[PDB]
Amino acid sequence: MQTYGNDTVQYEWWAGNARFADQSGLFIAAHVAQAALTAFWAGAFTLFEISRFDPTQAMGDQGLILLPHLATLGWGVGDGGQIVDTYPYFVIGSIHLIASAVLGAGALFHTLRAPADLSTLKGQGKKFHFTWENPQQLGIILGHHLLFLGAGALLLAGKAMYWGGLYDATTQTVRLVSQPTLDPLVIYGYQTHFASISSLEDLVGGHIFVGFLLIGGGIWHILVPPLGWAKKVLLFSGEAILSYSLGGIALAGFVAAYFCAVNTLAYPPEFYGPPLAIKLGIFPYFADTVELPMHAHTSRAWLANAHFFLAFFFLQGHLWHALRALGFDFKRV
Amino acid sequence: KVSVDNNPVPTSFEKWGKPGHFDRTLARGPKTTTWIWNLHANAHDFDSQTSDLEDVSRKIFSAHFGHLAVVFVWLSGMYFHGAKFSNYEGWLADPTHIKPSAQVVWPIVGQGILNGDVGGGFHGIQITSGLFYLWRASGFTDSYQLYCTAIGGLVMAALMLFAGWFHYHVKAPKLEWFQNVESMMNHHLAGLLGLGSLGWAGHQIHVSMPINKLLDAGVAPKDIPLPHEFILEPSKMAELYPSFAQGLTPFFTLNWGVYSDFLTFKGGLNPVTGGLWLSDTAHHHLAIAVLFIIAGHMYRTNWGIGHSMKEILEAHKGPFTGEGHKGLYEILTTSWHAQLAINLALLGSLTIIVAQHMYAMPPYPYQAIDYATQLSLFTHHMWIGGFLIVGAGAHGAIFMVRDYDPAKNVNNLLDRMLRHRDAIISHLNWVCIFLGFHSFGLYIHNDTMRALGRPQDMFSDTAIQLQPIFAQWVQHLHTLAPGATAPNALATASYAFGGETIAVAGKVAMMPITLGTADFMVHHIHAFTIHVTALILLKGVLYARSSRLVPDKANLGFRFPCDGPGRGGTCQVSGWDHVFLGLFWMYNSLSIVIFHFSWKMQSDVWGTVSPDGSVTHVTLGNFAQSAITINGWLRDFLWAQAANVINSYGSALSAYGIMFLAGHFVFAFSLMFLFSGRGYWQELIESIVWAHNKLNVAPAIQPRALSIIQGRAVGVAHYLLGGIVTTWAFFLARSLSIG
Amino acid sequence: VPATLSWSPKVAGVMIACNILAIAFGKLTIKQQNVGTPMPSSNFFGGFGLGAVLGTASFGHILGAGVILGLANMGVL
Amino acid sequence: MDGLKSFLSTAPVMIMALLTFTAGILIEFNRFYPDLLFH
Ligand code: CLA
Ligand code: CLA
Ligand SMILES: CCCCCCCCCCCCO[C@@H]1O[C@H](CO)[C@@H](O[C@H]2O[C@H](CO)[C@@H](O)[C@H](O)[C@H]2O)[C@H](O)[C@H]1O
Ligand SMILES: CC1=C(C/C=C(\C)CCC[C@H](C)CCC[C@H](C)CCCC(C)C)C(=O)c2ccccc2C1=O
Repeated sequence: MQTYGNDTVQYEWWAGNARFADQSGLFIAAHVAQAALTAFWAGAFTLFEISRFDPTQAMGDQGLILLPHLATLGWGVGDGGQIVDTYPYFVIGSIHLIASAVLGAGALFHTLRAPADLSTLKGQGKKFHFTWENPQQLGIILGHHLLFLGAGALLLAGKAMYWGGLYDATTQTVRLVSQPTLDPLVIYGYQTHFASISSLEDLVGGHIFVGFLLIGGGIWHILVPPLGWAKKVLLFSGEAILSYSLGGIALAGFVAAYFCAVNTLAYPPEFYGPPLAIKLGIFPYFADTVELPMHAHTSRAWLANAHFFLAFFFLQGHLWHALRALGFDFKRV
Repeated sequence: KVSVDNNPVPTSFEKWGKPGHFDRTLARGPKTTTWIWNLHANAHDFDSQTSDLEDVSRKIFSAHFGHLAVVFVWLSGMYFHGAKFSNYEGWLADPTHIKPSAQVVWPIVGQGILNGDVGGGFHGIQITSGLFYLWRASGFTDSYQLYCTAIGGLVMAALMLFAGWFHYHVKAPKLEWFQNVESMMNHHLAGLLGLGSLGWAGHQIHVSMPINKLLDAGVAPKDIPLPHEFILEPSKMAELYPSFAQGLTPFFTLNWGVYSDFLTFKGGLNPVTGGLWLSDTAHHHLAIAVLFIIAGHMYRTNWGIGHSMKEILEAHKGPFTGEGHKGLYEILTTSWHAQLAINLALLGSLTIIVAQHMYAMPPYPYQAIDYATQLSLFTHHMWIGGFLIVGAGAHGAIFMVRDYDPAKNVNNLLDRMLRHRDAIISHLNWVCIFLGFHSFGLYIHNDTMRALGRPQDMFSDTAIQLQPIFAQWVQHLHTLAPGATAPNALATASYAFGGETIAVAGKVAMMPITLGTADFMVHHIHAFTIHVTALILLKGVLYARSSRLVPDKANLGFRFPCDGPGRGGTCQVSGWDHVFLGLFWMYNSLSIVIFHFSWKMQSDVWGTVSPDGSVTHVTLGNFAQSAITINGWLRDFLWAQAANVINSYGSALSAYGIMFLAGHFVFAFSLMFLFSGRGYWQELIESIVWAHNKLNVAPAIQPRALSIIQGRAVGVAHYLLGGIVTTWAFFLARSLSIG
Repeated sequence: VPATLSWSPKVAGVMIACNILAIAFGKLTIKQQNVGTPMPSSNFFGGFGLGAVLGTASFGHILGAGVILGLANMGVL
Repeated sequence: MDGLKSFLSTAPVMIMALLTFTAGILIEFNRFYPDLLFH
């Protein structure tokens, strides 16, 4: 945390989450509670949208955002979005509820049983202590997180190839994908037509490449510490690593709002609704090409407009925190 | 702002078994029977019990919670009787043929004859409270829904009882919490009245309007959709009102004319039911909520913006008025009795306004054709508002005796009121003699002229006319109001001003009320009798402290008999005795108000409707020729319309015949207390005490005659108990019989 | 029924101008502009607190509701 | 609890207890045996 020259700042209650920025034990307890709250929303609102689901009406014109995500993976849908099973939606949404309860327990564990600093602990709990000064420990945290993020892309592809199989828009039938792409020259070409992908096998082979690059990226951060040039050009403080991550998650949310609005393969029109056109009034909002009954918009519009506005303010939050890291006081102006 | 004291009073039953502990002169136990009466009279006199204003305010706060628990238990009982012992499901199917009934008597000693045939095979007391019309306007369909309100009423009463124990015995607020009147007015306008009007507008839009629109369409009550089904599925709500497909977006974007199908300024009455349109009332409650929430942001609080009420009052000085309202803020934040005098004046004025608004703009379905409900709701809210107005003159006089500090009242509005008491009262004395001569003497004149066989010399519409030309012009302006001065109103505010006659069950809901010479004379009778009731009570407030007769009445108290037989006799000089005399004159005022209401409704409004459109009234238009004369009031109102209360014996209305004679007794019983006096009764009791001392059965608690104030208090209680129970039995037996 | 229009930048332009006219009214006429909870930045608000910022924007929405519905009733908007 | 016994033994509570018990006798006597003008 950048406290400038004062170095001991009372943070009151409206900015009360800056107090544990130097406290490593309470840093875990907040973040696992966020992962508990995120897994709870994935758990409760899957089952909320199962109860508010009419299988006669299409999923796009129902305000349902989680069930089309599982339907693209191949659960619960036979051929054309009619949703004939709807039990694996319940099982996946049930698993996230207990997973939220375990992460809800570990948040309350690290708040109370574990100390506010991990330097008090002895054994492996001492080795999990981190601060915003040593570069090697932050690369250790970044190394394992890239390994599980790479494993998530591989277990996406393992679901997409061996057991399960995704959903294709054209020739509407759940596939198995036995021959994905593996050529680097045809996966390098998607820097200009990433939104207009229409091959299910190319999406898997990109995720094989991403799931191997992030595992290799996580191996590189766990065997090599951060170098001198990365230490010079990047501030390693509390709300500076957050600043790079807020801008990193803002660029991801702009791409995800772009992939939701116009791609037809990863977001099929049988589940989300017809693809959108990029409009721009006072803000770049994604509008529906075809009108809908009442003021209800399709599920693809409700996802793309929410994620663009979230990626805008998480870019503004990156600009707020990076200015705080660089030394702008914000009471000067 | 929030400052409480932790456990000021312990919770124990030690003072429960020690009555009279609150008063210093009653904690010694009884010696005479006056102790028992003084125990009851001083029980709620918290300012006399406690010198500390902070502990007085803590007693008042928890007493409200106990009083609210009484009201919720009473509210739970009305909803429980509507759930378990009522034909509400029977009445909801056929409102035009089944009479409302919610009380079933036990069949013993012949009293089961009171369970009359109210239609549909149900037998019970025919209720006139209008609860069935209130519940149909609330969307009540099943008896389980009234049972759930009755259980939640008992839950709210238990929370009211818990909050009274908590805020007196556990966490009692400090005096500065009570004296923050700017925060209290902000939370009562915006949070109590504003959110209550916004919640009821939300209830009316979502529950009351879809159920009542289907009930008026002809859907059976078993086939009405449930209130949450409109909340859950908006398809049924969009079928009734297609603006709900647009959602809340026209509200937030100021496109408010989308909602004009269910938020109407329609006016008039619903022809199906005879009540107000619930599209109007939901739009009424929405507009009332916005203005009340806006008005609840007026006063200064922790965030700097707002008004200080001290700076508003001290700015409002004038050339005629000296230092103006300076010091009224210190009066109204220190004296609880001064605040109660204003609140009783305006709640009593409100309850009268409620009575005069619910007959001519009937808000409930099928209330206007229930002539018993229309007569009772006017009369009950007249009488309730009458007592509260007399209590304003009471606690105005209690403030002047007790809480009036002349040190902080120098040349302000209250000091200058005291400095021209002879100017106010004697001019109010003059206007009462003028109005009594020029309203009642008009009645005496044409009573005499009709007795002398001179109808041309009378004050009537056939003779020398006294037309209410200013009220006829105001009635004409309201008839011309839709399209000219209320252009978005499709109908008039009330059909009482003029226009359409509304028929529901072949029966007049609302009719034009034509004001003639008889309506002129009775309005000046009302102007006369209100002025005298204003005269006695303002003389009680102004001369509470002193007069030319007794200059030290402030030391004598608020509630004292007299200052002896000297100075000719100073009998009933106290501030209390003007409340005692004002209670009679409120009874005399309001009895003529409800008698004017009862006759003018039956003669000129209420009645049956011909299929061609003609109206045959109940008493056939005898107001214009007989309400100009005292004998016509005696013959064509009192004698004629009480034939239903005296021929009711052997029928379901025989309890009204019993209660008619019951109120005749207690009125006559009052005159024993009013005309006699306690020095007679003390000398009679000591002769009876001798006969008890003869048998060794003289009590240790010595028998005393009642005190002089009590003999006035018992006499005024029995007079107004007896005279009102008589009128209640007369009104209810007559109006249940007609129609 | 009085005429009302849907939302537009013309409707937003009148509302912001009604907020501006009440901000200038609140700058001139509020006796206690910084009492209680202050703003995160006292500058760019005329020294207003949280109560004065919310007080003037609420008046500018009351004037915003009154003018916009008044002009739509007359057909100006 | 001792002071609650004193409140339940006060003059208003005991006369409301007795008159309820007395009316409880008379109502229940006139429900099983009504209409007793004479013996
Ligand atoms: C990954 C997210 C991330 C992280 C970890 C931080 C971390 C920090 N921020 Mg923040 N910041 C970010 C993103 C982030 N921020 C974004 C997205 C914004 C742009 C809006 C900012 C802008 C910002 C400001 C303006 C400030 C901080 C402050 C702080 C610190 C105190 C936290 C606080 O005030 O909580 C307390 C939390 C509250 C009081 C709750 C406020 C609730 C908001 C106002 C309502 C939002 C509701 C939302 C619109 C509904 C969403 C609906 C949903 C369907 C999408 C903390 C170290 C403070 C700081 O730097 O000084 C220490 C500071 O003043 N941040
Ligand atoms: C039948 C009822 C009756 C009558 C007629 C009176 C008469 C009077 N009351 Mg009332 N009063 C009554 C019962 C009555 N009271 C009872 C029951 C109580 C006890 C609670 C009171 C207590 C009381 C109080 C507490 C007050 C009054 C006051 C008054 C006066 C009203 C104003 C006035 O002068 O009007 C004009 C006069 C009349 C309406 C009386 C009828 C006069 C007729 C119409 C004219 C007669 C012409 C005459 C005979 C011609 C002379 C010819 C010659 C041969 C005699 C008036 C003198 C108030 C007062 O003084 O206000 C100024 C007031 O302070 N009364
Ligand atoms: C510019 C300033 C004006 C100052 C105004 C001060 C008030 C003036 C009152 C004017 C009185 C109008 O005069 C009066 O009008 C009414 C209605 O219009 C007429 O009344 C007529 O209609 C009414 C219904 O409304 C009937 O009950 C009545 O029988 C009939 O005559 C009266 O016959 C006439 O006497
Ligand atoms: C009759 C009379 C009495 C005598 C009245 C007395 C002594 C009161 C008698 C009270 C009896 C004992 C009970 C009255 C009824 C109870 C209030 C009812 C209680 C409820 C029961 C069920 C217990 C006065 O003292 C008096 C004084 C001044 C002016 C007029 C009069 C007056 O007229």
